[PDB]
Amino acid sequence: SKMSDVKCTSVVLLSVLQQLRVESSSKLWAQCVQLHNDILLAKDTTEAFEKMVSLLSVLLSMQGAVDINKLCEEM
Amino acid sequence: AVGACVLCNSQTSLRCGACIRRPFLCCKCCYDHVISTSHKLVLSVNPYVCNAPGCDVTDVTQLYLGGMSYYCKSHKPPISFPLCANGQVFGLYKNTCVGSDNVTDFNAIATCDWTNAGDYILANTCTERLKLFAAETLKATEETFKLSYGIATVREVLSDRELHLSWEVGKPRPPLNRNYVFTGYRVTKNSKVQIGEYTFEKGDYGDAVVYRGTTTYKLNVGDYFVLTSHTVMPLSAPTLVPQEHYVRITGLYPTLNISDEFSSNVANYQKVGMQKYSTLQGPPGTGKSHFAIGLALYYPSARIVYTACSHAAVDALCEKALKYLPIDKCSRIIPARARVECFDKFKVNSTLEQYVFCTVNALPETTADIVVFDEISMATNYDLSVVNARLRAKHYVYIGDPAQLPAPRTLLTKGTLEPEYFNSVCRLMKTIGPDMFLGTCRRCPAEIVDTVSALVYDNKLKAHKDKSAQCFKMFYKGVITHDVSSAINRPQIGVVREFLTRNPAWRKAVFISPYNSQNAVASKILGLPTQTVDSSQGSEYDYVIFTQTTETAHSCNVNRFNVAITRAKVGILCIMSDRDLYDKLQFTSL
Amino acid sequence: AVGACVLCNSQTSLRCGACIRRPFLCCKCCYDHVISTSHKLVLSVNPYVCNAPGCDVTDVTQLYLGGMSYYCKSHKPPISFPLCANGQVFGLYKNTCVGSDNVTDFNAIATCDWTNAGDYILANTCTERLKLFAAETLKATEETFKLSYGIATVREVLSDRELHLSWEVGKPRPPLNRNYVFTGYRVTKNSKVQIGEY
Amino acid sequence: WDLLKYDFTEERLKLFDRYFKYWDQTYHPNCVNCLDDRCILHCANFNVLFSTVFPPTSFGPLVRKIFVDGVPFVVSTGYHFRELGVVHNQDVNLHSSRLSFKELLVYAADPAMHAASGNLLLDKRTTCFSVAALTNNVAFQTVKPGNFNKDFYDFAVSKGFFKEGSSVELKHFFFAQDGNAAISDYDYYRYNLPTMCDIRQLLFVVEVVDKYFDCYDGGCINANQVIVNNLDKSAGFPFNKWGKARLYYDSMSYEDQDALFAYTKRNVIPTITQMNLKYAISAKNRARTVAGVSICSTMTNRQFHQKLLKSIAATRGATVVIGTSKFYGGWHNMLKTVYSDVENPHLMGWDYPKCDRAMPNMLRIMASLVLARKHTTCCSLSHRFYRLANECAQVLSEMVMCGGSLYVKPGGTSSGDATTAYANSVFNICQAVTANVNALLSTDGNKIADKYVRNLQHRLYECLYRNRDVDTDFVNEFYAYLRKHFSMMILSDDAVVCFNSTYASQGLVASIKNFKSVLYYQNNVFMSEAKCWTETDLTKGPHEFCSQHTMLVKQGDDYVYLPYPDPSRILGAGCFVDDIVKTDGTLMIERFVSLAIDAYPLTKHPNQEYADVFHLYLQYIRKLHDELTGHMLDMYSVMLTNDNTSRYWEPEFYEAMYTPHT
Amino acid sequence: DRDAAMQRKLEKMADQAMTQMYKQARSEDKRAKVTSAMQTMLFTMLRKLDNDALNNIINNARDGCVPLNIIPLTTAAKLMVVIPDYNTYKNTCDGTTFTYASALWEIQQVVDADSKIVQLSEISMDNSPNLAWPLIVTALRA
Amino acid sequence: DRDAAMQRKLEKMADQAMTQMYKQARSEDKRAKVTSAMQTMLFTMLRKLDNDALNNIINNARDGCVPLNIIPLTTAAKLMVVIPDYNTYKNTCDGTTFTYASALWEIQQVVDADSKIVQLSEISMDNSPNLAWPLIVTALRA
Ligand SMILES: Nc1ncnc2c1ncn2[C@@H]1O[C@H](COP(=O)(O)OP(=O)(O)O)[C@@H](O)[C@H]1O
Ligand SMILES: [Mg+2]
Ligand SMILES: [Zn+2]
Ligand SMILES: [Zn+2]
Ligand SMILES: [Zn+2]
Ligand SMILES: [Zn+2]
Ligand SMILES: [Zn+2]
Ligand SMILES: [Zn+2]
Repeated sequence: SKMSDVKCTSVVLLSVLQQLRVESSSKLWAQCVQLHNDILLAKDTTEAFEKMVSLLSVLLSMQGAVDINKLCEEM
Repeated sequence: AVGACVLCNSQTSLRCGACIRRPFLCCKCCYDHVISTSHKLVLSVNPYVCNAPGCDVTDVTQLYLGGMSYYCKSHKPPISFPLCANGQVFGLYKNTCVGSDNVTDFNAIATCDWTNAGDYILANTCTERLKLFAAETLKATEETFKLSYGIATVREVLSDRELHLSWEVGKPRPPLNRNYVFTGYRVTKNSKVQIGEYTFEKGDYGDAVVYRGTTTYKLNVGDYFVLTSHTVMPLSAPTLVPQEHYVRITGLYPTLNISDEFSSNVANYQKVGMQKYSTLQGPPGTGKSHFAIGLALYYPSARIVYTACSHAAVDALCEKALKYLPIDKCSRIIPARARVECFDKFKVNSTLEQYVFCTVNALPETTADIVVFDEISMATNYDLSVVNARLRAKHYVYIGDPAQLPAPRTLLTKGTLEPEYFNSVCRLMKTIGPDMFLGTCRRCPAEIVDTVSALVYDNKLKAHKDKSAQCFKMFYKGVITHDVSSAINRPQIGVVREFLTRNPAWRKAVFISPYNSQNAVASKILGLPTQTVDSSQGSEYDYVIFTQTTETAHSCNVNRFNVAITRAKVGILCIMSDRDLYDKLQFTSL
Repeated sequence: AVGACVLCNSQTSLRCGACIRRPFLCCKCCYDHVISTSHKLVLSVNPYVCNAPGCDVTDVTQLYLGGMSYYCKSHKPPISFPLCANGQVFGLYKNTCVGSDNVTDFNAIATCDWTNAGDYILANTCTERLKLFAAETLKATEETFKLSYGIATVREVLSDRELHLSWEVGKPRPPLNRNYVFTGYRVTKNSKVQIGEY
Repeated sequence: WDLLKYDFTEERLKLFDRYFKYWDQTYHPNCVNCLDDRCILHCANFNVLFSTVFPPTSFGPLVRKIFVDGVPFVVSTGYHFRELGVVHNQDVNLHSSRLSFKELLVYAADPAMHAASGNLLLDKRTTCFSVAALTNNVAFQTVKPGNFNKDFYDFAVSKGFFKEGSSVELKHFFFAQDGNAAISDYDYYRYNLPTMCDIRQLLFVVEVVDKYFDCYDGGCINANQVIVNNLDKSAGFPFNKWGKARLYYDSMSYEDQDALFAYTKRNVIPTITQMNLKYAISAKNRARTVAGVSICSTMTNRQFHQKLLKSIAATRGATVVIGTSKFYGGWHNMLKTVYSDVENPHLMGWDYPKCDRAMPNMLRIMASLVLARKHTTCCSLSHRFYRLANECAQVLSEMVMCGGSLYVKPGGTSSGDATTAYANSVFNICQAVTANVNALLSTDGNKIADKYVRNLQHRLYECLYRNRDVDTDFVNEFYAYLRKHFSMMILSDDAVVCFNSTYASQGLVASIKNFKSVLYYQNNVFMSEAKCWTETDLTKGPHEFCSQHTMLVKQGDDYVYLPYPDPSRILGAGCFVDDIVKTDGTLMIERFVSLAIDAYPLTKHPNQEYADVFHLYLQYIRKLHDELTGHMLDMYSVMLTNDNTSRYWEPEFYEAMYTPHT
Repeated sequence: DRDAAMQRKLEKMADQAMTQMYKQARSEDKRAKVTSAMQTMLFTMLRKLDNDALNNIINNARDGCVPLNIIPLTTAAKLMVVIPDYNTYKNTCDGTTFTYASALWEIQQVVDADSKIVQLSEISMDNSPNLAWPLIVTALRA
Repeated sequence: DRDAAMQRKLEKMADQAMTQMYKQARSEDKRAKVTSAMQTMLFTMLRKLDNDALNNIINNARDGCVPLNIIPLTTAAKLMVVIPDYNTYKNTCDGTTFTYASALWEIQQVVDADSKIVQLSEISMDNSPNLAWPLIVTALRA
């Protein structure tokens, strides 16, 4: 059940991005929404994972939003 | 609503009633706090008053829960049980609570009045959560007692949309803030009880205020609004983030051949890099305030947030950064109040720059790479908690010297506080010693630093300068005009005026005096820039004009003389009243 | 609507319809005023009149609240109750009404027609809140009595410096001074508009 | 043309006399002069062509400067419909002093004031005419993604769902949209071309469609008989700034509601309608938009239509199945009234691509006129024409506010007016009857062996193109023919037909190709045959009606049709909620109870992975109740005294929801 | 029990009437507030009208009626062009002045989808990707 | 039974109050902490996936090697990633190749915090301290 798991991780990731006020930068929210809708409408798991990587790169790029160290240590 | 117990952090719903800050409490902890102290009122999701049509019995040891209401002993129903039973006060999460033995200190923290000098020492050696609660309640008590208000009462109720106002003549009035609450005090004799918390914002026409209330009772003729509580923002972050030692510099990228002046502190910059939070202790004018700038120049790629409690320290840091750091890629933050003049040379109110400067109370909810907290001697636990809550930074640097004047603590009027109880960082420095140390005067002449190297420091402070012989010690009695409860010395300022014409090199000096009224009136008499001892900490001044006004306990304390005199880069003129202080200083006899 | 009682500033939604300005009254004050003097008409958010298909009763003390309407004794449903009872008149905020024994001077200020000098001298002794209503009802009575005057009209084109007047006979002629203006009316084949004031 | 020119009566008459010179019927360019509702259709069908040679800036409300207590208002005192020509208000007050609530409401609803006050706009994102921009900066509206319900997904994957290669896989998600969602979706009105429907055939399809609506009764009702379903729903623009619909249904008494309604029966009230983005679970990423109509329009349209509209929703066994539930043996009753004795049944279902954005103006007017044939007594004829003009001015082609900007709606039904399901039902029956007429006429005629149907075709052509007055005998005969060989079941755009197969193969009744042709030349959309289904075996019901597949199960001693949904839909409704407080679970057990009620029929499905969804929901409800009792026994020391949730995780409670008794 | 149990229904009826009366009083207080809001909105729009040009165009009309769709087109003093891509910009509002609706508009401002000002020199063929389209250009009649 | 009816009415009111209080408390709790809960849930799921590319980029972002722009998917697209250390440079950069996101990128341009273009030759253990970290690597997919 890995294809039906990237499709949920993408939803959670886009919710996280929308809670960091990426919605306020249209040029970036457009790409994020495109990647989200493309992951959801995917068949081959490789494409879904590649778009997942590209979408998570949005969250990792902004440093002052999340605290990756604290969130990753706990898990 | 539910919360977490202050002293055990378990889920609960029982606030206490007579504590100033309206805390949350556990079940067993609430039983122990109300059974041992004078605080009896308890607030669950609904208050624990009696439910008779007329009755006021709030002692939770008495009331009984019947049906779905609370009744006193007299109005008790047949089938019910008392609240205060089996060592607990009835509330939510009854049997998933773990108590703690820290109620011995919590009782004292919530009971005291913050006027003695034992209360403050208790509020600096308890657990972290108790430290935070004590600081919060201390701030609330200060805002209630000091400069509190004039008793206001509504003459008539025009409407619930806008109230009427009448301030009592003789006392001042505090302005609107939803954080302010004016308790209802209809004190005639009929139910002298809080009838709600209210805040008042006046309109632009006539005498009317569009109030915002918290209760559902119309204002009575005799009802008054008395400022007996202020709601400080509840703080969460600990006073000091836990220490963690590293083995290499992480998140900070050192330079090579930084400069010539800061070459001596290379090892100290490494020490800052290798620890989470570091503390630098240095006697006055020994080089802390440029050590921050040298830290900046040793980690050029690291975003830095300089912060301080007052506005003078941040301004001195701004001076030195503009003198050393690239002026373009800096900034300076000013609050929405914009009450006080600031340092307008960087791009103001630009948070995203690599070098921010700010006051602790106006910091934005952001991150950083290192936050330099300057002059912690003026920092209460509240300020440390605020800076820890607002600024998430890889490295902290607390620079300051406890020997200089502490925070106001207006309520404190009995006893005396040792340096090591001003706040948590001062306790860390004076208990286990500072992580960095640099004692060698670099600002004021060798004469004055030699003077001060005995009063406060046991001649452990060295000087690398020349005695300019411009340190004049004068003995003028200076008749005192105790006008506004702040000593004003007309003869003293007149004598300064008559000897200010004799010294051509002292026309652009700075006036310092331990009394605000004297400082303010000195501006008109001779036109010099006046600055009180409290707000002059951090800045550097070439020629200083000091005037010790009265033989007292305020102006006569050694630390205030230290901070007042050590601000003279090249020379100072001091007028005096106390003979004992005249006995040990090494100045020119004039 | 809701407002403040004229003589105690208590929240209320009653209004004595019998008065000229229809002042607000609270349940206690309204009961006192409708039980003491001849005023027997009250207005809540809805008028206190018998809401029967055919009937005409307006006395509050002779009315009963039946179902979701008001009916008098003749045809009220078997369910209680009389609107006026317990020293009160049914209305809003019945649990916040504060009584006031100023119903006597209030009645004197309200029911009087301001003919004799007594009304004016007792109209200034009252409190400010009631004195304002006294002034308002004085002005309303003055305007109504002004409407009860003999109107005038220009006879024809007489002269630019002076005119001549014809009046509706049978009614008094108002005194003519700088403190007494009149508005022309244009009730011709077209409209009734005001062309000028003289 | 002169910019200020709005009256093109002479030009329309010149065009008619130049091209359709010998067309012998009368032609009133201004449809307000029409003799009846069969002369409004004719003249409007001519106008919808003659209005494509006139400037597009000339249509829309006709403003005029009036004075209220001496201050000058600019208010709309008429309209210039592309179809209905010039319409003038009969009650214009050039000099008013006081504005009551009615007049204030009217002058705040209409777009004249807002458009005149605001800036000029030039929107290159859309080809549709753009009127104005109210604010100084355009507003971009996005759509947030759904909130994942991790507890339920973990439970499902622990119950062996969502495995690779399963037949029940998530397909319904909450899709997000960028800031170009609202205006890139309003732009789909470009598919609404000006279509000139054939008139001698539309004026007969109208008669048959009206025969379909003969069982019902309707009329006008007083303001105190109108019942609003939910009063907290929005009130359109600009009324949404000051409150919901409750504020305006309370502030206005019944007297001043009847005043407004009777004002609309002799006046035109142009109105603005917002375009709101829909935040709901769907299987395709295109944004879904709904037209939020004002309250000044909905109040009066309710008072006008609601009697007929609630008589349609209270009749069982008719062609329009609205108000018929699928529970308590309702789906079986619908599917067995569809099979109303048709000789060689074959089930069929079509799909309208861009149904609400491609519907021609002529057919929306036709639907609005068929719904208004019930006012033969309550309303006069001018009252009915002005009500039709109000419907066209507020719904058909009116100003649309799409993110702080007024554009012009070219046409097509707005899907949020007071009559959207029923008007679209009338449309759907119209298209079905037109397909039947085309199929019957286009048949050769010498190959038709049944001598009755050959004469019926002969008389059908004669009654279309050789008669000017209705022939009610033949209309009844053709309607009986259709109900004997073309039984329909219509829900607002979704139709199931039980057509006779022999006739359809011969060509004597509509088939899929006939519907495709009819849609091509009366909707300007190509109905691909890959979305319309045909079922040759009635023992498994329609392939898909109302997004519910059908299956023949055994209940008690007999057999019944049960509707089961798409399992992916129910799973995606459980997993992806549209709020953060619906993710908690224990608060929302009624959510899962309703979802299990919907998903119960899957238990009787032959596919085990389909039948497992119901048991998944029951087990999750059991777990939710268990942990709810745990949490409420920790938050207190006493559990609920009477916890009657023990029946929601037993299949009997749901099993009783698909049994005919109640 | 003849008189009692009529009191319970008597008080029940009295409470029901009072609660309804409370509701009706609140209803007549919201009606006044919304009426005042509507009046203020209408009058504030009035103060925004460009009376000179509106009078000039309406006096030309025969009946005094003019189509609404032109009231802005011939009287609005400020024009906003929303542009989806660079080609449309170059084709519609190239330079600092352009011509629409048979008038001459001068571009006073240019903002992007984020409401961030965009200088007219930043809109180039090669700089197009770096801009957050669509671009809203605000111009004033000249 | 008269007394038991009142007992049951009080008990039912108590149950209603308990349920309503639970709903309110839990709803306010769930709304209060939504950002932290959502981020922790995100990373729980993101670890549960256990993909090579996601793990690589997350483990790099923990050390400070974060990308300055969205990782591109199309072949031969430009990626700008900050490299904070010589160990991070050594592990990912080999020769003129770059291992990132479980893919091989080709380095085009390495710049410093001084914004001065440096070459791959200067990046050596002995010479590493001289360079002004953190470097910025601009590379293309291969
Ligand atoms: N390495 C140095 N060599 C010479 N002068 C120095 C050096 N470091 C600092 N100073 C001087 O000493 C002063 C110290 O200022 P400051 O840091 O405010 O003192 P402190 O922090 O001890 O109160 C500065 O104004 C600076 O000009
Ligand atoms: Mg210093
Ligand atoms: Zn207490
Ligand atoms: Zn009591
Ligand atoms: Zn009266
Ligand atoms: Zn009163
Ligand atoms: Zn006609
Ligand atoms: Zn009608």
